[PDB]
Amino acid sequence: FRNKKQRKQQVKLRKPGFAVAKYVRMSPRKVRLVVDVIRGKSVQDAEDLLRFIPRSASEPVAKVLNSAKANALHNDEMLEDRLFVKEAYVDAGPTLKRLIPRVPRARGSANIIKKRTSHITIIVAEKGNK
Amino acid sequence: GSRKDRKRVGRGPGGTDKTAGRGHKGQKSRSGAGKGAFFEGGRSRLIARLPKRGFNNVGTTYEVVKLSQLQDLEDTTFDRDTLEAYRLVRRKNR
Amino acid sequence: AQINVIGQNGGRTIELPLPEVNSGVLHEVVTWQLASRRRGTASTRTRAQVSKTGRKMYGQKGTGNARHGDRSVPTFVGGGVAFGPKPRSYDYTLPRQVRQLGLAMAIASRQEGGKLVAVDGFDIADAKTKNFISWAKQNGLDGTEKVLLVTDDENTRRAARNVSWVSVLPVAGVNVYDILRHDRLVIDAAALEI
Amino acid sequence: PRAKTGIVRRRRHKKVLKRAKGFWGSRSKQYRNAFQTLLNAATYEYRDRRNKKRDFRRLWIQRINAGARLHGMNYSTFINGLKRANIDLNRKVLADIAAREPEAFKALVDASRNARQ
Amino acid sequence: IQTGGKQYRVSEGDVIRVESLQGEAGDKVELKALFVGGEQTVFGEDAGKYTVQAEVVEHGRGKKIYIRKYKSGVQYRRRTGHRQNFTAIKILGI
RNA sequence: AAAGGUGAAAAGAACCCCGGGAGGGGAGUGAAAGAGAACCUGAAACCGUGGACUUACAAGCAGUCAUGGCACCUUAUGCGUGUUAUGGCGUGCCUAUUGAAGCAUGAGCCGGCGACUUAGACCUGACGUGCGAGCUUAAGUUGAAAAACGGAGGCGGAGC
RNA sequence: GUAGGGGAGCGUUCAGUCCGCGGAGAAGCCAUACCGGAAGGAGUGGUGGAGCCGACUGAAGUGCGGAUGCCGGCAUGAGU
Ligand SMILES: [Mg+2]
Ligand SMILES: [Mg+2]
Ligand SMILES: [Mg+2]
Ligand SMILES: [Mg+2]
Ligand SMILES: [Mg+2]
Ligand SMILES: [Mg+2]
Ligand SMILES: [Mg+2]
Ligand SMILES: [Mg+2]
Ligand SMILES: [Mg+2]
Repeated sequence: FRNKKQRKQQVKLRKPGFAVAKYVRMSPRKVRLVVDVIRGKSVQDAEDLLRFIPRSASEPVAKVLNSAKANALHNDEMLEDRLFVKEAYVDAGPTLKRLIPRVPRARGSANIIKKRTSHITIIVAEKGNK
Repeated sequence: GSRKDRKRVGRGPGGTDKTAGRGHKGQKSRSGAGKGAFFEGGRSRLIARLPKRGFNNVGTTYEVVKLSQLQDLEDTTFDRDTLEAYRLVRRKNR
Repeated sequence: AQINVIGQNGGRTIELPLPEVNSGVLHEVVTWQLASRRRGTASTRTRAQVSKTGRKMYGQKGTGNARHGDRSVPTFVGGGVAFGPKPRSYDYTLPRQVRQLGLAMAIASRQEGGKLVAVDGFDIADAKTKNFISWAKQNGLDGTEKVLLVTDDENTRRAARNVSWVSVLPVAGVNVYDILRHDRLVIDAAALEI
Repeated sequence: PRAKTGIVRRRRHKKVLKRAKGFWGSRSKQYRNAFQTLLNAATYEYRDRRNKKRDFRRLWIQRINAGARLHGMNYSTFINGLKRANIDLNRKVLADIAAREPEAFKALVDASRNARQ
Repeated sequence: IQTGGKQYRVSEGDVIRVESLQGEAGDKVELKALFVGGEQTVFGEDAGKYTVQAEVVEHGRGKKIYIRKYKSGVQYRRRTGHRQNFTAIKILGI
């Protein structure tokens, strides 16, 4: 152990099976719907479902799923035939603004806003339960 | 030592804050909050209607020099025209 | 009733304040003194007047969920302060009797312990600053105390410059604060003394 | 010089907030509604604190005359005959003597009977 | 226990409100009301003929309990801390 | 109008992986990348992911008390902590009021800002201090790490 | 016990002293079953990365749930 910064510098902090889509312009509430079916089953199925799921959010959710498998297979030296989504989840976003509607309490009322809210991330592990 | 230096022991109390006090909302409920108009005197109430004139003058006024003062103590220094200032009449003006 | 460090004798004069060391008056004195020193400088825009804003707003009745006159009021952001500090003084005259009773009571407050009066400063030998450390060590100042030097003779003061040991007070310009603040008062020059 | 409200309000609030635990929804989370929940919470605290004693009184009695009745008397009759005997200043919590230890409570019954006729 | 012991509860550490006389095991005794001991049951006033003995274990201060009070719309909230003192007495006696 | 912060130092991320990208995962530099250029900390509202105990005959200002189940033991095996089932009790807060749970005002929620002040040789009182039948200075002068001087004047001292 | 009056105090910024603490890590933030009659205050554990408690005295822009209060942020109405 030693102390705080000792631990800090003897250890570099890995992130196995992890990858994240930041800032995809889309509403996370939507994206959760796509994601919820993926979560828990084998990354193969995940690729299939995602190929065939009619939501447009399905698109960048698949794009990420592979990167996180791709990270798992290369950086973590894992086994793609043991691979499954350990976890996935979506939130956040610096919800977009140009602030072009300068608002004098009137005449445009309230409209717009375009959430950047995506932040899609997925995490892969090996089953090994068998 | 300034740090071991004490207080006056009862010269002052702390001031008055009307912020907080959990159920202080100060002054009088209606009428006589917010104003700078309070003003205790004024011609309205029983000062006028009171009947005087006379006339103001207040002319020459003199130093009152107690006899008891002059006699008893000191020397009878024969007061006269100068030394008297040190004898506590102090005025001038009169 | 006190000794001199070099040369002569004296300092058997100076009846000290009664009762000996009353700290209330002391407190009064110093407090007055810091208060005298206190320099009022007030950066506040109090009034709705001070800050820069045009003053008519929008509809009074009829806008709804609103109620405002102006942007410069203290209930607003960026506006004026309600009851902020202004450039005042807070300097007065403490009655002179106490002005001179105090420092005497301080010197008196140095009779429960060390204090010193000196003559014959020639042991300094120009300045050199070193010979002040010497003079101190021979006159018993470890320099583990805090010392105030009251004397004339610029050669003699200017021997002492340093944070640790000492501080210097010319021409008997003494402060009740300054002497009560330091540990040792070297009253040194016997002019104001005796 | 000014003193910004910093970390003072926040502290107090955090304390209030922490007092709120299994509180449902808004109560347990945002300040004001928590605090003002805690006013009525005070009311119920102190008052029920004076109360639970009336409560346990009730319970114990409700047991005692139950057993009494199992033996053929009642609370009125049982305490009447018991206290009619200067014997028993017994009184408090005697319920569990009826509940846990039957033979004893039986003897106290028969005692209450000899103290009647 | 209203205040001070009764009945039969044997070889047991327990608590009462403050004991007056302090001590480390300074003996304190109590006259009885009933007895569940001896495998018999006989009522009061025959327990005034019996004597139970107990040793004093520790002198306590119970768990802090807060005292809050509030009245609607009148203001009036009241917060006060309270810790009520006790004595742990160990019971083995006749 | 709002608008500040990598790091000590650019050493500001060659190279590799998924992707058109954005973005991230490694490697490397660095004390630290728990500093990566949406670069100090990073509260709260607010959205999620996982877990523990729970909920699909129950009328609910959300609490409060009492007991049982269950789970957890770093101020911490007890007068525990979390959650819960049941019983009893239980008419938001503020303001304005003769009277408010009020079907009367206010308020979406959380931050942060936000209201009894300052002045004058003023007036009156309480407490404290210095001199005390006396008590004091103002402008100003002079020293100013420091304060002294400055009696013009003011207040007692006689009233009608 | 409401306006109202009286008494003791808690906490916050600044200032002067006093004592000190900090890269083997300051304040701040996070949790917490302990302390105190209350305001409140410590104990340790997690964050942080350059400063800061305690004591005495003095000075305050010094304590927020309300004001259809102010700036901001984020909800509900809704995937309507
Ligand atoms: Mg009002
Ligand atoms: Mg336990
Ligand atoms: Mg209010
Ligand atoms: Mg009324
Ligand atoms: Mg209403
Ligand atoms: Mg209603
Ligand atoms: Mg649609
Ligand atoms: Mg609808
Ligand atoms: Mg429809």
